[PDB]
Amino acid sequence: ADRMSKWTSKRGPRSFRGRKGRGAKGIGFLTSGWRFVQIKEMVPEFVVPDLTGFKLKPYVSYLAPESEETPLTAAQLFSEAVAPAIEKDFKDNLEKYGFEPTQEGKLFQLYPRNFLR
Amino acid sequence: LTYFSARKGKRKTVKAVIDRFLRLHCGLWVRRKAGYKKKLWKKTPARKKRLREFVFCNKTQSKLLDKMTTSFWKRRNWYVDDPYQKYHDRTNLKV
Amino acid sequence: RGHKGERQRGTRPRLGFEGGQTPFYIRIPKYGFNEGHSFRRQYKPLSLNRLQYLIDLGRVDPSQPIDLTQLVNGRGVTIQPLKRDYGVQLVEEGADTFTAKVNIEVQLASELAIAAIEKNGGVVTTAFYDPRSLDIVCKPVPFFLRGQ
Amino acid sequence: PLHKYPVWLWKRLQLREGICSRLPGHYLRSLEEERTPTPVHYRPHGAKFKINPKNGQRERVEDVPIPIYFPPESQRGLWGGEGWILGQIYANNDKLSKRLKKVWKPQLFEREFYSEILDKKFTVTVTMRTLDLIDEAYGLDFYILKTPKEDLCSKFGMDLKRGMLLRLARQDPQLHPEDPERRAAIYDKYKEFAIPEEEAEWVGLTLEEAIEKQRLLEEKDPVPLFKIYVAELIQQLQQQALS
Amino acid sequence: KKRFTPPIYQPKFKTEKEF
Amino acid sequence: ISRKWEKKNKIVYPPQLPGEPRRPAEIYHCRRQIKYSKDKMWYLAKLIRGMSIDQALAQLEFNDKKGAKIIKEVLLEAQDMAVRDHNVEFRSNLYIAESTSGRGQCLKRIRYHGRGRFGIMEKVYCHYFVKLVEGPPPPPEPPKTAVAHAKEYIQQLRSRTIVHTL
Amino acid sequence: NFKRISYAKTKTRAEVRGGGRKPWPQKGTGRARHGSIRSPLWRGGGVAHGPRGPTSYYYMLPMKVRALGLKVALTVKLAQDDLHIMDSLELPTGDPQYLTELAHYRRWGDSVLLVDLTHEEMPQSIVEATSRLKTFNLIPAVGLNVHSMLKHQTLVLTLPTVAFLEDKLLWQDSRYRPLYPFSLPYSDFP
Amino acid sequence: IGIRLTLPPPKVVDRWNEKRAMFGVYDNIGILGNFEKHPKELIRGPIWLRGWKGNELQRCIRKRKMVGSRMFADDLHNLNKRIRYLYKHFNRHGKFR
RNA sequence: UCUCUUACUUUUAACCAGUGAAAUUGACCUGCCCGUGAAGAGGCGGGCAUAACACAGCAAGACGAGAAGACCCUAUGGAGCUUUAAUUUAUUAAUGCAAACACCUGCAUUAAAAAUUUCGGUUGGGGCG
RNA sequence: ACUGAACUCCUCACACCCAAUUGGACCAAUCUAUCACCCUAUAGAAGAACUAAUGUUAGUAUAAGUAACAUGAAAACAUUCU
RNA sequence: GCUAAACCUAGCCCCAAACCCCACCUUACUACCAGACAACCUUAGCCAAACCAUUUACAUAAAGUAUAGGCGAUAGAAAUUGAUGGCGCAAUAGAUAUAGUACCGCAAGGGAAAGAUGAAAAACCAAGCAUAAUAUAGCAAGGACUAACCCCUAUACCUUCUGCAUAAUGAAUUAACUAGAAAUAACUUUGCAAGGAGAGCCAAAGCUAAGACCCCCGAAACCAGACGAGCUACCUAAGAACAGCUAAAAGAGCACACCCGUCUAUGUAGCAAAAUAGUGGGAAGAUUUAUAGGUAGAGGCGACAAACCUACCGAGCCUGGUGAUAGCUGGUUGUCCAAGAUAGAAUCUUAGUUCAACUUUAAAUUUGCCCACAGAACCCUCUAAAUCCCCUU
Ligand SMILES: Nc1nc2c(ncn2[C@@H]2O[C@H](COP(=O)(O)OP(=O)(O)OP(=O)(O)O)[C@@H](O)[C@H]2O)c(=O)[nH]1
Ligand SMILES: [Mg+2]
Ligand SMILES: [Mg+2]
Ligand SMILES: [Mg+2]
Ligand SMILES: [Mg+2]
Ligand SMILES: [Mg+2]
Ligand SMILES: [Mg+2]
Ligand SMILES: [Mg+2]
Ligand SMILES: [Mg+2]
Ligand SMILES: [Mg+2]
Ligand SMILES: [Mg+2]
Ligand SMILES: [Mg+2]
Ligand SMILES: [Mg+2]
Ligand SMILES: [Mg+2]
Ligand SMILES: [Mg+2]
Ligand SMILES: [Mg+2]
Ligand SMILES: [Mg+2]
Ligand SMILES: [Mg+2]
Ligand SMILES: [Mg+2]
Ligand SMILES: [Mg+2]
Ligand SMILES: [Mg+2]
Ligand SMILES: [Mg+2]
Ligand SMILES: [Mg+2]
Ligand SMILES: [Mg+2]
Ligand SMILES: [Mg+2]
Ligand SMILES: [Mg+2]
Ligand SMILES: [Mg+2]
Ligand SMILES: [Mg+2]
Ligand SMILES: [Mg+2]
Ligand SMILES: [Mg+2]
Ligand SMILES: [Mg+2]
Ligand SMILES: [Mg+2]
Ligand SMILES: [Mg+2]
Ligand SMILES: [Mg+2]
Ligand SMILES: [Mg+2]
Ligand SMILES: [Mg+2]
Ligand SMILES: [Mg+2]
Ligand SMILES: [Mg+2]
Ligand SMILES: [Mg+2]
Ligand SMILES: [Mg+2]
Ligand SMILES: [Mg+2]
Repeated sequence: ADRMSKWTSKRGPRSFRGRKGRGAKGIGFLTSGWRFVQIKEMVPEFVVPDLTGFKLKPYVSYLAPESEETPLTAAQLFSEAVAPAIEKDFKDNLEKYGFEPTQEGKLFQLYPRNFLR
Repeated sequence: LTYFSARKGKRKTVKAVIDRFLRLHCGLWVRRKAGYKKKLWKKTPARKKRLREFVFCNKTQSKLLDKMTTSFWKRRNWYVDDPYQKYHDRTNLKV
Repeated sequence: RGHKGERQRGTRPRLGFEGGQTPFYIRIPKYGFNEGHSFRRQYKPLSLNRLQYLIDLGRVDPSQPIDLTQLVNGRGVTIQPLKRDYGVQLVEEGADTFTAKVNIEVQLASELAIAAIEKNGGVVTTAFYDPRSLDIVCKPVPFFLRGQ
Repeated sequence: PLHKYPVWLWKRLQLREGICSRLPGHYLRSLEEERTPTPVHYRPHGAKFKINPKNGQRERVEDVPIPIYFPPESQRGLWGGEGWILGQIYANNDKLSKRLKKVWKPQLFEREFYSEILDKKFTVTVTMRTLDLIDEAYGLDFYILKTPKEDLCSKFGMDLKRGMLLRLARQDPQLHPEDPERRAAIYDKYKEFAIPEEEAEWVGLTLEEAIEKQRLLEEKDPVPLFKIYVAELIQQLQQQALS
Repeated sequence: KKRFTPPIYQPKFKTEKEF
Repeated sequence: ISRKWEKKNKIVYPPQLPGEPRRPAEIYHCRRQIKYSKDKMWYLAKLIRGMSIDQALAQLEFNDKKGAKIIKEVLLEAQDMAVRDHNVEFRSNLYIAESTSGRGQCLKRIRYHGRGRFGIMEKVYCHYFVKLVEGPPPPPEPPKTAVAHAKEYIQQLRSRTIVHTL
Repeated sequence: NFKRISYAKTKTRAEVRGGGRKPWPQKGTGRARHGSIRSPLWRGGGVAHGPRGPTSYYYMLPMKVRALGLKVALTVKLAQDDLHIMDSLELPTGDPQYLTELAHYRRWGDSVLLVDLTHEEMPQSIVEATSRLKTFNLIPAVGLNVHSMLKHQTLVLTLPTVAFLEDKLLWQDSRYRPLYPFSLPYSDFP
Repeated sequence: IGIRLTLPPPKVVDRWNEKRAMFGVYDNIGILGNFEKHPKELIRGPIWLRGWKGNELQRCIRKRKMVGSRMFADDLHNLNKRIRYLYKHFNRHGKFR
């Protein structure tokens, strides 16, 4: 009789409560006998770096100069990464400079994005 | 009748009045006597002569017909050869 | 508003209703009094009295041919082509006292009116005008503004 | 409040705005034009004026078309502008009697037709009116090509028209291969209906089909900005080198 | 015929009011 | 809502002349929004009306009604404030000149009846007001004696005039 | 009035939101009979006879009557000594103080309606002087009207405006009954 | 108690603002301007009642005829219902008949 | 059960304390008898009675509360049902004729099923006559 | 003989006692145009006037402080007992 | 002196102008598996015709004309012509809106209420009562009186009616809201005038403009489209329950649980919008019952009780047509004056209406009333009060 309350797994009979989740991403599948097979590759692996020797504390000294915000753009990235090589080889096949015709074949495909975060 | 038409908002005319009565511009309404074509074999010649006559109407009947017909039917009509042309105005009428 | 009944409730029967008795305007036999009324030609009367009055007041100039346009311009007659008017008819009224010599063109003319016009040395001709031409001649300026 | 435009102009405004704007001009004009269909279920008046016997006066007379309901099955066949008449009748043909809903349906026949241009046999549900029209046109191909959309009244008919017109425009060698003389004879016979292939492609397409066709025509995977910036930088360096 | 007029409940907000 | 009773304690009279009778002190106190019917409170107010502070407290201490305790607390507060702030020399030298109960702001509730029907309850609240006047309580109005009653009758007889004449 | 268009409207019981169902049955409840909660009797219900839509009060007096009214206004001003004829509205300066002082010296009213022949040719000095004033209003000859003449205590006219008004108002006398709207060409009407 | 206990804030009306000062100007535009413009052309308001007057039924009919196609759906439905009701009332109810 | 009712316990009840509705309500300073009258008076006429208020019972009256009487009549007000009431066969089922070469379509006829609508007035209340 | 009307006279003044219906003279308040400026005037308008519809909403009464409702006992408020 | 009173702006109305990260169709807001299934088809009815059955509306001018029409209620062209805010609302108003929220309903769906200080809060008035219960007698007042009462006079109001104090209706009371819309034709006042009017229209003093007359609430109903078989009727799938004793494979008996509801009492605004206590029928079956699904209103279902289909089924409920209609009932709000109660006829009509009669208003004119003789029938032997007519007055 309650329509304004959110539909959650805590409401409904046993089947409803078991079937509905809470947003947690799946980790594996179910086989005969309701046995859960967990796939390791489906478990997110936290790639935590080595923080030893790292000099960047969470906060920044207040005695730091203020600089204008310059959001990075495709043109700026091209100028700062590809333009020097293009100029050098023009003075002296874009794959050599860095262009990749297709995202297929890459572990990290930019579009459609196939990596987390 | 229809006092305000749904399409024009005007007053309408009851066409039965137009089909049955004649309005003289003076304000008189002329009519034919009822039953002037019915059972003439059993009616005496005097009765037939009375029925074959064109007849005026009461003041109240004239007012009713004026209400049921619009102003277009009360205009002055200069027909070519109107048999009722001479009857459209009153003469030597006191009050 | 009275007391109860239909009159106070504002629901009294239509006009012409006689309480169920066959109404007066329906028990009278239909007769063709107004059959073809919208197709009967109408001619505005123009008495010789009116014409002489106009000529005397100078609203109609007898030194030039007089026709429907001149009469309308002088305001001696009002033509309503939309109301089935087919023009102007000369009328014998005022024939005895009519003295102007004029060349007038009308649509209808009585024998006595023609006689008076001709006796006074004038000329009268009866000219037909179908409704479109009649409207144009009565009101030429609007027609000229139509651009046709 | 009040809409800026009358509601009945909203379809035209949508045509003017959006991908419908990018649709080709000839197709848009074909959609806009609304030539009245040939009378089928009513007898048209002989002239624009008639002397009414009641008062013996000349009165204007207009041909008011009878609304026709075309069931979806008709679009799969060739009904010669014929469809269901959904109306009412007076029992015993007297207005003082009861009024009853009446549906008049055409007599549909399954017939096989051969298209010379398409060189194919089509089995089509047809009406005797359509058969008479085909006989008058001297062939299914002639009937399809001559009949406009508003008289053909069949999506299948318009698709057949598009196919025939496309083959005529392309002079397709696929029409009777290994028989160039016969192919040329057919094309010459139906020469007068030839139109540019660009128009023939859009002939007989519904609004949604035209929208989909235009979307498929103008869908392009975005060009990587790498190429654009490389071209711009190369042009700039060329200008610097020249000057 | 049996005549029954169902009871009509007044809105709850009228009696739920608090200072 | 109105709160004039509280303000009544803020009136400051001009200094009295030496040849003027000493003005008895007046202390207005009240309690607002008592969970009690004003009709029931009226009986307690009438009971203690016109009595000395000590006698009113004595009666209220042994009356069983709930409002008795509330009125006793109000009277004790009135006595304390009269001594502290209104320059009343003696605690016992005060009498209840005015004591009334006023309607408070009530809440409406629903009472369920037998057949889907209902009634509108009222969570009744009442105010309570007291004026304490310094000095002994005024003597009760003695009943009029036969002598005074006959005197009034004779005065009525003497007041007679010849009505409706010159 | 003729310009008036009252934009007052009220929702009738048919236009008030809701009010479709019967609040309760005819009989057995012991309450008054009702057919909807939006009838005029109910709180929040419709308005039985309220203002309905934008209503126009437009009506035209005969142009002869309006011209006669203008004439009567002019005669009233002249007879009551509120009419002042001028050769021209040219001022020595555009200062509104000069105009106000001149009116006060000449004993004109607190409100002055100055009239010139045409809007375009009105002198710049008087334009500047009257643009900054509230009770001194400058209008073209075509803009003269009874309401403004009555509102303003004194009426100032120029000689060309006098001739213009005389011609326009006298034409209504001795004009025929129209054959068609005077905007259309006539033999002698500009 | 339906009477306010305090005087309402004073209402100051500028009798000589521009609107009041120039009110009525060009009302004689026709007679004083060779009848180039009719005074009704000075009326600013709804398109369907510019230089026109009528009862409620006539006004509703004119509104539907002139701007009915541009009206909102529910507003047009309300106008149709109002026209229906006004027709019934004016043609079937009243003291006089 | 009753002749024929009595005794007791509990609940209810009354009193004290807390909390606290409902229908109802023109205003009421709200008596009895007879007569009157819109044809059964607290209110009118003639008499009689008459300090003031509480509390507990009672049910003779306030034509008591309750449901705009379900009985009866009326309404050119409804609806349900039945027909051998009037009007129809739009719809199905058959046939016959066309159309096409059994089906489909059109036109008729017959049934089945239904659909719409009505059920006058006067009347010593209505009905019957 | 007298008493006895709103009949009549007397002094003064007079439009100032019939339902439905009809004619007329005024008019409260509101807004607008001009006035006015401790509450107004001349006009134009209109959601323009409520002792009554088992009227609607809200407040508070009457019935009524009435009908109804609630907490087994003692105690150290541990606990025990019925 | 308490309840309380007030308040001004939150907003809204009418016009003009202008065109407007992730999750989610599975049980929505659910990361992640073989589909195939796809939309189009006349509105009807209320209502009017006083029933109802054909029928009944959904710029200007021509014109409410031609035409249509149980030729009647009513419907109704075309040719042709030319085309910048508020004498709005201001918290019961204005949008329903502080919000489609709270709340109500299974669902469609229905649908509210209200807030007020100040520049800064970092500063006297409705009802109801109380003050202050009451004194013989009486529509609660009036005449009065020295005096409140005592004296004398006085049968609340509204509606309805022949007639109401009526023991006929409504009303506890205060506040707020709550109900006469308009054409024809006339009348009054202007303007112009044989012409008037800002095309059209009218005109034998007319034309143009203005002023001034036409209510509110209420049905059972009808139709269209949605929503409903979590209750109940029946059914489908796959489940569960039935102690003990007698008998023996039983629509068997006694009897629990369980189902039902025979009779009594209580209750009747109740504990309950159908209950409680006792009593009683069945209780291994045509039983009872949990879960999910199905049949939907021109219908379903029915061991027919016109049963049941979400508490009110002779046919559900919601929304819409819809402000349905009602000759019927009720209501219809400032002051004052004046005139004002009249025969009948017709009518599916006698609860109404139209015409007469009466009545009202304005205008023109001259006779109006009362009434002297004379006069108005025989049938019929006699045979009334009178009447009609009617100069004078
Ligand atoms: N009648 C009316 N005029 C409006 C309305 N809204 C705006 N106006 C007028 O629009 C004009 C300009 O309005 P402003 O707000 O001053 O300017 P703006 O924003 O450029 O105006 P718009 O282009 O109309 O949006 C003024 O004359 C306003 O009175 C409206 O709703 N009705
Ligand atoms: Mg009444
Ligand atoms: Mg009556
Ligand atoms: Mg319950
Ligand atoms: Mg209470
Ligand atoms: Mg509605
Ligand atoms: Mg209703
Ligand atoms: Mg509202
Ligand atoms: Mg108690
Ligand atoms: Mg008696
Ligand atoms: Mg008692
Ligand atoms: Mg009794
Ligand atoms: Mg009773
Ligand atoms: Mg009854
Ligand atoms: Mg009936
Ligand atoms: Mg006397
Ligand atoms: Mg005034
Ligand atoms: Mg009002
Ligand atoms: Mg009131
Ligand atoms: Mg009331
Ligand atoms: Mg109480
Ligand atoms: Mg009691
Ligand atoms: Mg008790
Ligand atoms: Mg009917
Ligand atoms: Mg009726
Ligand atoms: Mg046209
Ligand atoms: Mg509101
Ligand atoms: Mg008070
Ligand atoms: Mg009584
Ligand atoms: Mg009574
Ligand atoms: Mg009664
Ligand atoms: Mg009562
Ligand atoms: Mg089920
Ligand atoms: Mg067993
Ligand atoms: Mg058994
Ligand atoms: Mg049976
Ligand atoms: Mg039965
Ligand atoms: Mg139900
Ligand atoms: Mg009604
Ligand atoms: Mg009188
Ligand atoms: Mg009859």
